[PDB]
Amino acid sequence: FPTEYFLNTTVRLLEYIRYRDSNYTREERIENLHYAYNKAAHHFAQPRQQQLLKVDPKRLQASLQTIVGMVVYSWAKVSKECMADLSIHYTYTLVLDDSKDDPYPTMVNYFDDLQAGREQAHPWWALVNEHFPNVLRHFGPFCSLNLIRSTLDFFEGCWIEQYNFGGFPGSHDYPQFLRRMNGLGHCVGASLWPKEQFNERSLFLEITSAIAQMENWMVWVNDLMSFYKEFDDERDQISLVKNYVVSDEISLHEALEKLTQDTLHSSKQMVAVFSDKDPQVMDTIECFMHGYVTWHLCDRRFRLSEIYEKVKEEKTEDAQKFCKFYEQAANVGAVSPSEWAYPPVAQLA
Amino acid sequence: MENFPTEYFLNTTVRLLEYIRYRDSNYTREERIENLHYAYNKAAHHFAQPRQQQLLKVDPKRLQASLQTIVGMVVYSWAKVSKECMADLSIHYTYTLVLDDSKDDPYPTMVNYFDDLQAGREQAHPWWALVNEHFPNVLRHFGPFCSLNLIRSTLDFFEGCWIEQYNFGGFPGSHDYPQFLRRMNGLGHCVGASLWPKEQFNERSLFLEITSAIAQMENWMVWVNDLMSFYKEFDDERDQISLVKNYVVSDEISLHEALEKLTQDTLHSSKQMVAVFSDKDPQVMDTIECFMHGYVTWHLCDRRFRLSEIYEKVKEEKTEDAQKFCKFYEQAANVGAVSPSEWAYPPVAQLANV
Repeated sequence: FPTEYFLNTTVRLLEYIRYRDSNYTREERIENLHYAYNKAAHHFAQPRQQQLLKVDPKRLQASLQTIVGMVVYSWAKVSKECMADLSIHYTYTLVLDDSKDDPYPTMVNYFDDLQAGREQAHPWWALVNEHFPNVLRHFGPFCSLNLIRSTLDFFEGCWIEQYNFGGFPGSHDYPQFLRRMNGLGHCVGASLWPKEQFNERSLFLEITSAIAQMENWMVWVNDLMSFYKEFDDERDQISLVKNYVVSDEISLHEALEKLTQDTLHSSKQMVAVFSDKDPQVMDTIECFMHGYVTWHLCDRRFRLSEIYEKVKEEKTEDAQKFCKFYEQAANVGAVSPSEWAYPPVAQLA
Repeated sequence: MENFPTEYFLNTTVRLLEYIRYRDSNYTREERIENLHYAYNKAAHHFAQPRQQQLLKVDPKRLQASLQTIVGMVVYSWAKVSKECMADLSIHYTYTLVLDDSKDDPYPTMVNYFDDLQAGREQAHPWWALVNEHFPNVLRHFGPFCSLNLIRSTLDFFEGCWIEQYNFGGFPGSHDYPQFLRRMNGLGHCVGASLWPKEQFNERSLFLEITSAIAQMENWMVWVNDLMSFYKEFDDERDQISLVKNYVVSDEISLHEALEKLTQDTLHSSKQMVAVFSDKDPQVMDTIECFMHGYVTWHLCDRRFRLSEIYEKVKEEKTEDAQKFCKFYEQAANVGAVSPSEWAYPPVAQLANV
């Protein structure tokens, strides 16, 4: 694992986005983490949700905790209710990402049932659409449209992913098409602007620009941070990086390099465009980038904890700034689940 | 008025037509006329019904002209699908083109979009009421996967038109904006996925090919449309936004440097289309190839793009690129230059009046 560059890329990333301390205290996090987890936990524990959502309890439990953490840490400026409803929604998506059930049969009459107002045949659709208003009530019409499309796109993305296809060699457009497809980019980018805080019309241009730019920043940062939990214990898996290799016929290094260039360029442009815009907008954007990063560093799912010791006692200009940031993370990001994730969904169910 | 890069334009177009192998086909003029009239006739009767005439606010002449340009585009590019499929897709793409004529804020009509959708109540925006009501006639020709693609792309397109009412070319420095917008309103996945009727293709057996075609066709189709349109938009002080114009504003580069980017992308895209599908399933490569040829012919033949003006200005020039252009142009004209009196009749308005 080329930690040398993995650590260089990472440093520049936090430097570009202006990584630093927030007035978001550890106590405030625990307060939010628990509120979001608690509402979401009661939701998934209901009989109907338990029945239609075929998920291994331990998996549902772990997915819910990872998501609540992602939301509470990145959507730092929205209400607790908004954090909770968004946690339920993104937990549905992470659960669909892991499903192995063929969609085809249940999508045969999708449109006619949609148009007729009949419950969808695919159970995931039946639950998500029934719950969707709980999320949409926090946004104006434009932002709501963006969340709906993004989730529909994401559904197709998971469909395509079940084929574990990295694309034909020479199909240069496939990698990013698939990533964008299941990256929930416009869902994340639009869910950052609750109508109780932002006026969708007054800031139409700002929000639309955020969605456009945040879509790529978010997916790319997630790919870079996930390069470890993936390059290590893979599984014939496909990924943006593993697809660049197969489709653009390049080396794993050339690929990971291409990603690094985009993530940095994307970070650079985020700052340039929004630094002089509405302070509230910039603030939400900055809080998301930093929180999203804190989330990757802290959450076990990405095992960035292992990438610690191997460099905690070194003397580099990168591997040394790595811990500085890493520790700032833990200083407020390292929180024991026992402090918020309880009781277990299974117990409530 | 500056100066249209005629030389450069001529060169790119010629390089374009070669990379895709622009050449004659067994699709005859008489066959085109049968399809043109068939597609137009069903669509014309469709838009002439009272409900459609009432909910679809469009100037009659504009609608007449839009339908004719769309029927031509579909008949020439979706050459391998049935007459019915050609007719139903003609209606769909005419709805999309017509929405571009509206200046009305969608906001008020989208406030309750999701709840009305989930509950099965007719949508408040008149465009959605007509489009969704007609959609099954288009979807019946495709399996579940391709259908999902058409539904998403049309939803993306609706948002794309919403965004365009702001005539926003992007914030200086917002590099991701241009392609975000062009992709939002390009209907790429609608086109790409509509090329595979279930009567001629098995969705599940060709999943990987279709998905790949969708991914690659999306970019080829919009970039080619941008390049072939570059001429008509060049002096259009009325049209303020486009992929190239937005590159200028968002990337902070010259129109020429922006046109260079579109060119590299279009040419590069064409080469990869051929390199990927040349050794794939026969029917797939045929549909793909015919779409690229039909699509290019359409641009060369439809008055909309005024390419006939570039032809005229250089039909006597002894330059190499020019020789090739006029030749290709003449090819297109030989099979695609058909008088509307031969297929587009009677007028939509006449049928609506009856």
